[PDB]
Formats: sequence, C-alpha cells, structure tokens
Amino acid sequence: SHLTPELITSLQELSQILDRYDTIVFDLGDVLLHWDSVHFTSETKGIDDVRKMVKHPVWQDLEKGLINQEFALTALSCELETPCSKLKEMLELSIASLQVNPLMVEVLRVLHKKDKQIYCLSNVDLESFSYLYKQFDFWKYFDGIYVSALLQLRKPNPDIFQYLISSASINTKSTIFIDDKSENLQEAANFGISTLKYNKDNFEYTAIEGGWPIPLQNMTPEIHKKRTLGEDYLNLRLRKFPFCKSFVSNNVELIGGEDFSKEIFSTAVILHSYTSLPDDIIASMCHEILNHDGQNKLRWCFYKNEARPDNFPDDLNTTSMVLSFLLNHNKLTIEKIIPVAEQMIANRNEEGIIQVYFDDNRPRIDAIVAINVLYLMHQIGYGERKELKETEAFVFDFLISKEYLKGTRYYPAPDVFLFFLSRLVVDFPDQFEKFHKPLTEMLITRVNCSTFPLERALRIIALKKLGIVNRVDFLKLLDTQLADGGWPVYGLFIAPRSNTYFGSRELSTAFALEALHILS
Amino acid sequence: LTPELITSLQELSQILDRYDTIVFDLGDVLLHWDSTKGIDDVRKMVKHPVWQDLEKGLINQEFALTALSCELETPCSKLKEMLELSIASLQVNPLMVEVLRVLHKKDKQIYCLSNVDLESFSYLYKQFDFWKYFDGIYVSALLQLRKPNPDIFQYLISSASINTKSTIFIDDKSENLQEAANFGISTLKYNKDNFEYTAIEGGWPQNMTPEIHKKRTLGEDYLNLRLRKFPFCKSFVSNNVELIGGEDFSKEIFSTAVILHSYTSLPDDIIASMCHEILNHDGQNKLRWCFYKNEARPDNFPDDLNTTSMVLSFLLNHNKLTIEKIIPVAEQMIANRNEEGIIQVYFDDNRPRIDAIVAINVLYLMHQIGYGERKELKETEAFVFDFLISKEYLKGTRYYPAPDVFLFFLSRLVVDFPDQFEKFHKPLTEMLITRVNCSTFPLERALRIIALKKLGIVNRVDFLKLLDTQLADGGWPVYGLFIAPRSNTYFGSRELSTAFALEALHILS
Ligand SMILES: CC(C)=CCC/C(C)=C/CC/C(C)=C/COP(=O)(O)OP(=O)(O)O
Ligand SMILES: CC(C)=CCC/C(C)=C/CC/C(C)=C/COP(=O)(O)OP(=O)(O)O
Ligand SMILES: CC(C)=CCC/C(C)=C/CC/C(C)=C/COP(=O)(O)OP(=O)(O)O
Ligand SMILES: CC(C)=CCC/C(C)=C/CC/C(C)=C/COP(=O)(O)OP(=O)(O)O
Ligand SMILES: [Cl-]
Ligand SMILES: [Cl-]
Ligand SMILES: [Cl-]
Ligand SMILES: [Cl-]
Ligand SMILES: [Cl-]
Ligand SMILES: [Cl-]
Ligand SMILES: [Cl-]
Ligand SMILES: [Cl-]
Repeated sequence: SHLTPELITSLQELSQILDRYDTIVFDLGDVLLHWDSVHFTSETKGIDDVRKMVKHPVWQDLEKGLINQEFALTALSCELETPCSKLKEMLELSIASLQVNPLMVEVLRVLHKKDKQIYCLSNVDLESFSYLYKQFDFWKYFDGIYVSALLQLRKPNPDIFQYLISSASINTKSTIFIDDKSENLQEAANFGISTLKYNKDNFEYTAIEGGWPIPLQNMTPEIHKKRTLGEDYLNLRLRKFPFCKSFVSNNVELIGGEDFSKEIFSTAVILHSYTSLPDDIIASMCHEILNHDGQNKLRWCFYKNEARPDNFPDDLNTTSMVLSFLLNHNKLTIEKIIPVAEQMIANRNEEGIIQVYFDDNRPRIDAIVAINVLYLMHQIGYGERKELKETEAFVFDFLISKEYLKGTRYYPAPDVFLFFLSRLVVDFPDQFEKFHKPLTEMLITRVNCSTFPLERALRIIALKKLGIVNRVDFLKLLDTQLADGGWPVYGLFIAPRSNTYFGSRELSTAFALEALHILS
Repeated sequence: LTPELITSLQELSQILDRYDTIVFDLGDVLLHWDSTKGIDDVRKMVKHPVWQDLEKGLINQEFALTALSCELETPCSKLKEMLELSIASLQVNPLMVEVLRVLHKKDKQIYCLSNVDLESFSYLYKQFDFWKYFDGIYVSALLQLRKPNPDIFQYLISSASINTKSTIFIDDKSENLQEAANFGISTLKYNKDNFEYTAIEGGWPQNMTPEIHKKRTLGEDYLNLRLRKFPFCKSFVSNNVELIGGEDFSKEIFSTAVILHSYTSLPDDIIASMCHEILNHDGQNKLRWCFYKNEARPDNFPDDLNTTSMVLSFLLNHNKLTIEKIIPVAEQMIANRNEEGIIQVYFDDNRPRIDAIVAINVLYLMHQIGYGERKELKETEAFVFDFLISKEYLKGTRYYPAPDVFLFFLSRLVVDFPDQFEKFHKPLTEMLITRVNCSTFPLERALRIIALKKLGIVNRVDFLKLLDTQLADGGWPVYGLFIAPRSNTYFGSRELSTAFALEALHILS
C-alpha cells in the first residue's frame, strides 16, 4: 500500500511535472549546492569527515541560530575529541569547495522566468548563510528565503513547514518540494505538498492530493492580541499628541529622560514608517508638519520656533523626509519640490557630498541624511544628476567599509543606517543594484545581534523587504512589549556634541507594529 | 461562602495551630504605613499595567519609572522620590511579626508569598529582620509570576511540597485569598479590626514539568556518559572564560573533586569510580593533594590547601577517612598563616598567597572536623567576612574571577554551619538577591540558583534562562571556573557546567 513514486529521467518529464505547480520549494543542499565533506589537514588526531560535525546534535543548535560557529566548534572539539583548530580548518575547506549544482540552478532560473512562486527552505546557520548569500547569485530567483538560523526552526520538524505554509500563504495543493533527504519530503507530504526527491541519476515524484487540515498555530493567538494591544496603545498616544512626543537624556534607553516634545522630526519619521496608522492620525499628524512653525519656504527646521536655539538652521534631513512624505501623499508637486532639491545639490562640501544643514557656517555630513536626501532626489526625477555621484559613493563606502558599525554623526545604531539604506535600495532598485547584496549580507550577519526592540524591528523590516524572513528577531520583539501594549522608549538619534539622545515610546511601538505587520 | 470573623488572640492561635503550613504575604500583614509637578499619588504607579511588568521581574525600577514618567506625565525624578519615601516609611506590623516568630518557634512550615519587585524586595530584606522566620520566600519578581494568577499558587504548592489540607494563607487582598482557596488552601483575610477565617478542605492533588523533566533526563544522560568514559573529569584551557579555542588538558584532579562535592545525584558507580581517581591520584602525598598529576606537575609546584581541603572534606563525608587521620593535616593548615594571621593557599612558605574562596574551603573542613572554634581561625574568618561586606568579591578572587563563585562557596559554609556563621547569612543573601540574572553564563546562573535556595529563596528567573542554554546533546557549554592568574589560563569543562546546572534543576524541583 506504500505510495509508488513516479520515476523521472528526462528533462521533458521533469519539465511537464514542474509546470503543473504554482509554487516550488527548493532546499539548498545537494539540489542547488554541493561540497566536499572529507578534508585532511596537518592534524592526524581527531576526525576527518565534517559529516561527524554536521551529524552531531550540537549542530542542530548551530542551525537554529541558538549558537554560533565558534561555540559549536568549541563543544564539538570536546564531544568529537578533535582539536578545535582542525575542525575550524575542515569546516573552512568544505565551505571553500562549495559550488552550484549547474543543472538545478538552471531549472531554478527557468522556473523564475515562467513567473512561478519559488521558496528556499534550508537548514543552515547564520554565518554560513551570510557567506552563501555573498558567494552565489541565484538568490534573486527566490520569492522568499526561509533559513533555519533566521527562523529558530529546522527541518524535518513540522513546525518549519507549518510556518512556511503560513508565512508565504502557500496553497499546498499547487506546491511541490524538491529535496534530497526523504524525511524532509515525507514531512512536507503530510502537509499536502507534493514531493520531488533529487537522486544521483533521477527524480522520484510523488504527487500529493492533500487537502486535509492544518494544526495548532505556533503563536498566532498571542500575536493577534499583542498587535491589537500595541495598536490601541499607539493610536491613543498619537490621537492625544499628534505632534509626536520626545524625551531627552544621555543614554540610548532614555533612562531618566525629560519630556522635550519640541522637534517635528519624530512626527515625520512616524508618518513615513508605520504603514497602518488610522487615517485620522495621518491627517492629524500631517496637519502638524504643514503648520510646523519651523517651515520656511518648503524648508523645515528640526525645532519648533519656541525651542529653536539661536541661529539653528534648517536641515536637509527634516526637509527631505517631510517633502518626500508630502510628495507621496499628493500634498506637494514635484514642481514645487525641485527648487528645494536644487538648493540641496548646492549644499555640497569640498569632497562633493551633500551636507546636513542649510547653513554654510555649519558644515556637516551624515550617511543617513545623505541617504534620505538621495531618496528625495530619485523620487522627484533627479536620480541621474551628476552632482549626486560623490554623495552616493559616500553612502556606498560607508556600507562596504563596514564604517556603519560605528554609527553616523546623529544615528549611533548601525541598524538605523542599514534600515534607511534599505528603503532607498529597494524602492529604486534599478539605480541601486550594487548596494543590494552587500546590504542584505550585512543584515543577515546582524540577525538577533541586539536586544533593543526598535533595532530588532528595523532588521525584521529591512530583511523582509529584501526577501528574507527574520522570525527570530520577531519572537524576541514580542517578549519586550510592556503590559500597556507599548514598547520601551528608544533614543533614535542624538545631538552629538552634547550626547543628547532623543526618542519616544511612540517611535519604538510604531516600528515594532510595522515589523509585526510585515511578517503577518 | 461567608467567613467567620475572629477577634480573640486565643481563637486566632487555635485556628493557626490547626495548620502545619502558614503562608504570609507582606503588605499590611507584616509591613504597613503608619504616620509639585504631576502625580502626587503613588496609587497611580501601582495600579498601572506597567507595574505588573515590574512585579514579574520583567523590567527593573529604572525602566518602570521611565515608562510611567511618560504614561503618567510626571517627571521621572518625582516618581522616584515618591517611590523612595513610600518604601522608606514602611513599618513592621508588630503583632503579626510576633505571631510569625511564634509560629516559627513552634516549628510550623512558614512561607512568604509576595508581589514585590526585585529592587524593593532587596531593600526590605536588609531593612527588616523577620525573614529568618520563613522556611522559603516566594517573591514575584524572582518567580516571574504574580498573585492572583493561579500559576504562582501552583508553583508554590509544588515547589514547597505543600499539603494544601493543612495550609492556611494570611493575606489582606480578597482576590489572592480567593485563588488560594481554589487550590484547597484555607484563607485568613487580614483587616485592621479583625480576621476573616474561612476553612477549606485541602489535600486534593507546575506547568513546565514535561519540558523540565526531558531536559533533566537529557542532561543526566549526557553527564553520566562523559563521567563514565572519563571519571577523571576532563578540563580544557585557554585565554578566556568561554574556553573558546581551548585545548584538552585533563591533568588536574581539582575538577573531579568539585564534581563530587557539588552535584548530589551522581549514580553510585560514578561516585565510586571518581573517588578512585581522587585516592589513586599521583599528587597525593601524606593526605595532602597536589592540583596536578605528576606527569603535568610543574617543577617545585606545591600541594595546595584548596584541593586538599575539598578532597579531605569529601573523603570524610563519604566515610573513607576519619577525623583522626585528617586533623593533623588541618593542623598543618593552621601552621600556614601569613603575617596578618590568614591561612595561605599553598603548602610552601615561599609561595605566599591568599584567596578568599580557598579560605572558605579550609574553614569548611575546619568546622567539619571540630576545629570550628580554634582561635587561630579568627583572622581567616574575618578576611572572608570583610571580602564579602566590602564588596571586594565583585573583583573576583585570585584564582576564581567570577563573583558568584565566591558567594556560592561561601553559601556552603554559612548554611552548613549556621550557628557559627549567623552574621554572614543576611549580607550573603542580600548580595545574592541583587545579582539574580546579572550574568548570562549558565554555570553562574546555576550557582545563584543553588545558593539562594539553600538560603530560603526561590530564584526562578535564573532557572528559566538556564534551561535555555542546554545544548541538544544534553550538556551545557564549557565554562572556565578557575585560572592560573599569572598566565591568565582558564580551566573548565562541560562536565563542570552540566554538573552545576543539574544540581540547580534538582534543588528547585
Ligand atoms: C561546506 C559547509 C558549509 C558545510 C556545513 C553545512 C552547510 C551549510 C553546507 C552548505 C549547503 C547546505 C545549506 C546544506 C544543508 O542545508 P539543507 O538543509 O538545505 O540541506 P538537506 O536537505 O540536504 O539537509
Ligand atoms: C536626525 C536629524 C534630524 C539629523 C540632522 C541634524 C539634526 C537637526 C539632528 C537633531 C538633534 C540635534 C539638535 C542635533 C544637533 O546636535 P549638535 O548641535 O550637538 O551637533 P552639530 O554641531 O553637528 O549640529
Ligand atoms: C512604594 C512601593 C509601592 C513599592 C513597591 C513594593 C510594595 C508594594 C511595598 C509595600 C508593602 C509590600 C512589600 C507589599 C508587597 O505586596 P504583597 O504581595 O506582599 O501584598 P498584597 O497581598 O496586599 O498585594
Ligand atoms: C582553584 C584552586 C585549586 C586554587 C588554588 C591554587 C591552584 C592549585 C589553582 C589551580 C590553577 C593553577 C595551576 C594556578 C597557578 O597559578 P600561577 O602559577 O598562575 O600563579 P601563583 O603564583 O598564584 O601560583
Ligand atoms: Cl542573487
Ligand atoms: Cl561632519
Ligand atoms: Cl556619518
Ligand atoms: Cl529605479
Ligand atoms: Cl532576618
Ligand atoms: Cl596573594
Ligand atoms: Cl582573594
Ligand atoms: Cl554550626
């Protein structure tokens, strides 16, 4: 009574079978990649097959992202009685031998051309995944990447299939799944997904009717309540203070902060980033931007006038973010904006980089202000202007040199730079292709690397816009919502000379809710 | 139902005396109050949902005060001043404390169960002196549970092994006594004019027990396998406490002795086999022990009082040596004092050193063999006491860098010989309370869990996070317990980490 798999040995066969499905799921290993596991070094004592490492239960902890490679290797040098330097060696040689499967990468490229939904489902650890993302170039063929170290789940547990089906909204009826390991294929079949076993010299194809029901939700009821509680919390805050409040102090957690609430920038940030604000709040906060007394001829000052220090200039950051939002909500025309954009091009320093302030007496640069200025440039038609070349290069170097790990002049948190960069790169992809992979690669390395809710939320948002599901940061984010539904205050940006952080519970809650939304 | 209002101290004493276990809260029953910009009423802080987060030990006072500062639209500093005055104006309830003293004196089982935040609890533990009457203290911010959720009552019942039939609960909040009654515990509502006694039929039979059992079995199988293959406990060395890049060393007997002394549920075959390693050890010389095996002994490296102390203490405790054979070595240790009278680390007058934790382990053997009151110990004992009170231990000891290791080994001494160490008990417990969850290393979490339990305090925060760092083979990560300080070499194993983690799981089961 065991279901007899149809064998396949002709590309014509493989092709007709694959065409019968809307959605194809690849696993990386074997199907799309291969490598040499055995690797002898100048260390005679110990194991010789990296397979001993990958078969060890500690490896499950690495794949799920619970531990890193240094940790895994330290525990394995003990369990496997092999000098850890030899295992590190072995693991490196195996990684260096990785190559694509040329046949299946071509299948993958074609499937993507025929406008199919394609997902990558792989047990692979964060550090390896980051390296694979850099080394190969089929990732562009995937509609979504589901990696164990980003999920805290792993094949063959049904949990990972259940999260895949739910996350990607998959109709398992029209879904097939290509993998080498049988137990992964059996698990997916009990979910009603048809399987395609990749063998040495053939494919085993089991069509699966399925159509049975799904089990209990990993945390869905939890999530719906926390989202509602956060929404109620934030809508109440913003309806009472549509001019988004801020607090100041000398630390990122704003411990002991005092209420300031006289800068309009936070309001602009919230208008731009949380895409589910009720309409009355958008309008009420939009009203604030326009009537902001620090508007002078379509240029904005950070401060309200009453709070404006002596001789504090308009800045290209407030102005850029505001104009961009106005433009995008049909409250300003490109014709009115372009003259302001032109003042910005006239604000470059000796190195050609557009500067922060509308004031030649206050020369400053900042990578994120650069980014937000370029965003407005491309949004209005200026994307090919020659005067932007040096500014774009400043931002690219900031990324590639990993200089962003030290923060920007006004934004200390590295993920804030990656986040705003990801809006530019994703929203204007033709003009930013060379950024896409180094950006996605930095983000992969940073999954779950900090505890601050807003930072976790930024990484969730950016990686998802770039096609990668970051469930780990998601989970931890839920754990830090407080009982009233809001998240804790966060110092998004600083007055550098005085080391004054600025932030609000509203800022943290808005990005958190957006991150919960984007993975929903 | 309807309570039976009580106002006779003679009746009350016959109600209470009918019960084997009495649970007190803190508010009103034992502690009460008796006498510009925003919120003048602290009522608003405590009724606010954020306050529940503070009570569960999910956030600390600073976090809570910044969040409330915003939600109550009051300057942070004002909220903090108010919070400090309220706490500072707390006074003992003299009648009820005396009831408590007497219930304790009559050998009842008494537990404290309070919704109080970690920092406040920490203050109250130091301020007031009725804690010595409880058999266990169950504070929400350390349980990550809170009244009146049934969870906490289930935790208390199973944690303390309470027969709810013979258990009565004294609280001033109605809803707490209600939930308590759902578990068959008789309630006694405290009003300032009377008591409301409601008897309840108990005796009829928490919520991670399936998971916890699996992790414990997995960890046991792991450690059992390691020690059966390597009864001479292995060790790795490196520059760092996580022994990243460590190399197999495994030529020192101390780790074996530590395992034996510290993890109580080892199987008999493993205890026997590890005991053989301690007895057949190379470095043994006339019932003094050397850290190293001979094959690894550096030139002129002396026997040391720490390995010797732990080993003799273990053999004694396992009837392999008599006090008569040990006492002459103890006398040698008394002959090892430096100019300040402190007992030194090495059997070698040319390697003069002191180490508060080595002192502790020496003092332990001293009290175990009957030397507890020898005058020559006074300075050593004062060394250790100051080392704690001055907070010098936060800098580590010479050979153990982690502060909690000192607190943990001190807690063996203080709790095993309580009459001789009463003045250590409060400052020790107090320090430990302020260090709950202050570090991530599993072994350090394990030590704080054991020490606090031995001192009558359930630390479940560190417990839960400990369960999360077990690896999938059942063992916990390696950890560097002690160092050669001059080369800054750390020693450690997964056996050490896994042994302590399992004892922590056991002591809270
Ligand atoms: C060379 C090297 C890095 C060795 C260590 C392991 C590793 C990450 C190999 C590269 C390819 C890969 C993703 C294998 C497992 O993933 P899968 O879960 O996609 O494969 P499966 O279905 O074959 O288990
Ligand atoms: C996020 C953002 C709006 C960035 C652009 C600049 C800006 C207006 C920042 C807001 C906060 C602030 C007053 C900074 C100036 O601090 P300083 O006076 O210590 O530094 P400066 O001499 O660099 O102005
Ligand atoms: C100033 C301030 C409010 C500080 C926070 C801690 C606090 C509530 C102190 C007052 C008395 C006390 C220790 C109550 C504990 O709650 P219980 O669980 O002992 O009391 P209940 O049964 O009445 O809740
Ligand atoms: C935990 C314990 C057993 C403590 C007592 C002393 C002892 C034998 C420690 C074991 C580790 C060791 C070899 C230290 C050598 O210290 P060094 O040679 O680096 O410095 P020294 O001059 O302090 O010996
Ligand atoms: Cl790609
Ligand atoms: Cl600058
Ligand atoms: Cl910068
Ligand atoms: Cl574009
Ligand atoms: Cl006390
Ligand atoms: Cl010394
Ligand atoms: Cl010391
Ligand atoms: Cl005693």
